[PDB]
Amino acid sequence: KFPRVKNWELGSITYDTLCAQSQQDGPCTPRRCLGSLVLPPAEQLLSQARDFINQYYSSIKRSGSQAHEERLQEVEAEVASTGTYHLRESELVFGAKQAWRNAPRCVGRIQWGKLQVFDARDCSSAQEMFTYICNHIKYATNRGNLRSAITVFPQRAPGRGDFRIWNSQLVRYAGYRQQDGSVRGDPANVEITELCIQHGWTPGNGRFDVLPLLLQAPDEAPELFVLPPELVLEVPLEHPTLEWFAALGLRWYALPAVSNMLLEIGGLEFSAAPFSGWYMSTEIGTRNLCDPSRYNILEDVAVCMDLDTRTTSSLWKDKAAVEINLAVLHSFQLAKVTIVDHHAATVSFMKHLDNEQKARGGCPADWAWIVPPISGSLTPVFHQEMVNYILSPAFRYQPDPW
Amino acid sequence: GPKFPRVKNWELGSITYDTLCAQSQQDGPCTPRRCLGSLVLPPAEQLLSQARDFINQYYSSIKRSGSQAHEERLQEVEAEVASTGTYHLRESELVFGAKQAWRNAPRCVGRIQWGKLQVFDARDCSSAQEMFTYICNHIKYATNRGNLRSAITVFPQRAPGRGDFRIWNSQLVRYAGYRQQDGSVRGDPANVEITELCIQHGWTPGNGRFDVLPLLLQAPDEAPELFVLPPELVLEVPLEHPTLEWFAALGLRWYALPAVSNMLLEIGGLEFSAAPFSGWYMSTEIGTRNLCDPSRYNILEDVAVCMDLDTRTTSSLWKDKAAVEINLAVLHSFQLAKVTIVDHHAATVSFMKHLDNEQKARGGCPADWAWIVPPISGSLTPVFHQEMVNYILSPAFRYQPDPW
Ligand code: HEM
Ligand code: HEM
Ligand SMILES: Cc1cc(N)nc(CCc2cncc(CCc3cc(C)cc(N)n3)c2)c1
Ligand SMILES: Cc1cc(N)nc(CCc2cncc(CCc3cc(C)cc(N)n3)c2)c1
Ligand SMILES: C[C@H](O)[C@H](O)[C@H]1CNc2nc(N)[nH]c(=O)c2N1
Ligand SMILES: C[C@H](O)[C@H](O)[C@H]1CNc2nc(N)[nH]c(=O)c2N1
Ligand SMILES: [Zn+2]
Repeated sequence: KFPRVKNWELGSITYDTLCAQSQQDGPCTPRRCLGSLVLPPAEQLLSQARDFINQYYSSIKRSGSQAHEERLQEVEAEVASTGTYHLRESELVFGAKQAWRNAPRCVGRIQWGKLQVFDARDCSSAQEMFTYICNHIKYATNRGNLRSAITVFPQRAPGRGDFRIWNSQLVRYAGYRQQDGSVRGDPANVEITELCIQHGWTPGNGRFDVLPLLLQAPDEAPELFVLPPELVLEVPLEHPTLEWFAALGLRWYALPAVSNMLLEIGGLEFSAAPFSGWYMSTEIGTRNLCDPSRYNILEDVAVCMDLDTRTTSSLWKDKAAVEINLAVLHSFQLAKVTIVDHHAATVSFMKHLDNEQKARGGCPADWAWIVPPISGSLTPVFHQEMVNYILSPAFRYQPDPW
Repeated sequence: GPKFPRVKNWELGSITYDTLCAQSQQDGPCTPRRCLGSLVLPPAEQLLSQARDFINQYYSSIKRSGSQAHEERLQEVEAEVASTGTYHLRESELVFGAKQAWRNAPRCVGRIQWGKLQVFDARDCSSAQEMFTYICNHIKYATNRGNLRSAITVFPQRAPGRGDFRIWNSQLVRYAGYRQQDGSVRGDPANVEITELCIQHGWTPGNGRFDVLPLLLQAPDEAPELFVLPPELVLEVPLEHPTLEWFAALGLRWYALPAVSNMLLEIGGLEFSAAPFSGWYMSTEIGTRNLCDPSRYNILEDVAVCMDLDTRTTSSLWKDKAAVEINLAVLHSFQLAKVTIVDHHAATVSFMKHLDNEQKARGGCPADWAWIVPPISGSLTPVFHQEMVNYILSPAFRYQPDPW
């Protein structure tokens, strides 16, 4: 019934009672488990809405109370006649905060408290959209002292199409299908960089060409928006001892800002709702820089480091992975830019567990994404049992708009 | 699309559908509401169908399926059970049965080698001295002077009321963990309880950091004898780092043979309460879990000191560097001792082959991602980008209670 979740490094044993709050079901069944997998009426909305409203006022003192009284009524009315309602600004600030907290893949959750919710539900043109982006980005970068934030664009309509950001991050490097099967720059970004060309933009042949923004208002042809260079803040990557590293001319950006997700709240749905925290050095070091399907620079730096590619058993792959990571870490502390090493980050998540285990008795987590891509067993999380289940409001993946 | 689960490989873009799981006549702990994939652990009428099952499988391996040899051996197992509530496997199907459970084990990257497991029936066994000798033979054979061969030895099954056979020791080789009375431990803290249980039995403990535990062996009911192992028979490997000189000075060593001994092999309903299996090590096992887990031997702290590293802060990345070096140290010393070993990249590359095989053969391979993917260099290995499906199949290894 209620699950025993033990930490193995410390013999400590808890129970998750928070699961029962999950409405939405996942992939696992009694027969076989699919934890590893990356992805997947009228009156019914009134119930999601409802259950979100109880959540809300229990959040503030006013639980099951006296404005919780008639507020549950404005909704009664507004779906009753028009089959969809709108959120009060305070209520939306709650939904964002909550939905991050609710996301079992996010190791940066200790922070869910502090978050800046820009409101754009008054956005009509894609022009206005752009402005909001630059402003989200300005507030969020904060000259290098990064601040977690989420601009929220209009909630999709029963009738019409959607506001959608086509980009899968506000900042990104172009990916350029050369002529020889070859790829120049970020390969995870080819199919997309093609769409900007297709919607008529001047490309480069740069490794770290920052891409422009393709924003789309409902039932309208996507518009392109070249992003004022000054907002995108990037870091050259050097190395505390290897003199030769910055020869390589590797750079990364500061702001990780997801844009292709779907903010689901109180039953309503936000197709654009970009959000941006701050990076964990391994995202930049290990995946971003080393994934084969990406920039894939492991071998390069390994040869530099005069190591031995010839065989796997010389650990050359692990040896480089650690410098590159170590390089990524340095760089930010050099350039006065917020960064979080895996160790430091997982330690605090550990905290967040307990911390929530208190507040709400449990907390959903996707172990495989919670544990770092290098040196896993060397973080605590690796030794902590986790329980993963779906909790509204939360972020949800959505099919690309083309 | 198919009525089965889609399995993508995010590095190569490839897909396959796992249809083996259709045959999981056993339940796991994940349910549509919540997933418990991370949790380390979560006979009258039935005993028939379980064998009914296993036999079908047998007669498939031989591809003499549906035939009269089939139905005759089917009409024989009932004969026997129907009359006595139990049956015995022919020796040929024990050999099959054993390999199938290994092949089935969702947590073993080793499985590329599944068909090369070499089985010693010891179902004739009856005392405990007997147990110890059979076991020696095993080690003897399987160590094979460092050029190591996978092997299992099977001891007589469970019964209606009649003491199980049981090996108390978890592996056939695990170093003593002596609790100092200053709070700490000396040696492997994994094995405290067992080291305790051995002095409590008349072994006189040593006082080093790497003393090989004596072997605790139970026969049916007769409360368990305590046997020691011939020092020449337990191939140890002392550890040096190839470039860094002072490592050998750390006094670290490891044993060659990883011999799981406390598990249960289950086939056709029948339960084999003591039936240990050995393979060979994968660098990380030793060089990350064993030597570095804070719960364990925990050397990371000292090694970084020796590496002149800044341990005051984590942004220095000392854990990772020290770990990499310790592993490089594990691989070098086995390599140089001419003692079978396998690096993590090389272990996974090969799991990925096994998956491509098992797809052709059974249509699916069950796996614990959290357990398949190595404890360092996670993503650096192909498996990491491999969606997997976990599920229970029989024959199977089960975890079992500590006997006390
Ligand atoms: C502030 C410090 C933060 C840290 C250290 C952090 C770190 C991370 C990391 C490392 C991941 C895994 C990414 C991956 O495996 O590729 C992640 C996932 C995620 N985080 Fe954060 N993040 C932070 C801020 C935020 C914020 C502010 C939000 C919400 C607005 C957020 C929401 C998410 C979501 C929704 C995912 C999973 C998304 C997906 O699977 O696409 N994170 N976080
Ligand atoms: C060929 C050399 C082998 C290698 C390199 C290898 C590797 C591994 C590894 C790394 C684990 C996970 C250990 C952990 O993380 O705690 C494992 C688990 C396991 N292995 Fe192997 N293995 C090998 C041979 C075998 C053999 C010969 C058997 C039995 C015939 C076997 C059966 C199992 C089983 C049943 C488990 C899971 C049981 C449990 O949950 O503890 N493996 N193997
Ligand atoms: C293309 C794609 C497909 C897919 N199925 N999932 C994803 C999400 C995984 C993913 C990939 N790149 C980047 C991220 C960013 C995660 C992230 C988000 C925030 C807010 C902060 C931070 N440090 N990190 C996440 C991306
Ligand atoms: C509570 C618990 C449950 C469980 N299923 N396994 C364990 C033990 C985990 C464990 C620890 N050290 C060692 C092993 C066996 C590793 C192992 C076994 C074999 C046969 C080959 C090889 N290379 N490696 C397993 C504990
Ligand atoms: C196949 C596997 O589920 C997939 O590659 C996951 C594994 N672990 C991960 N871990 C983190 N931290 N981030 C990820 O994107 C992933 N991806
Ligand atoms: C909490 C976590 O599941 C636990 O530490 C698991 C994680 N992955 C593992 N993976 C392997 N191969 N072996 C283990 O013992 C563990 N331990
Ligand atoms: Zn599951």
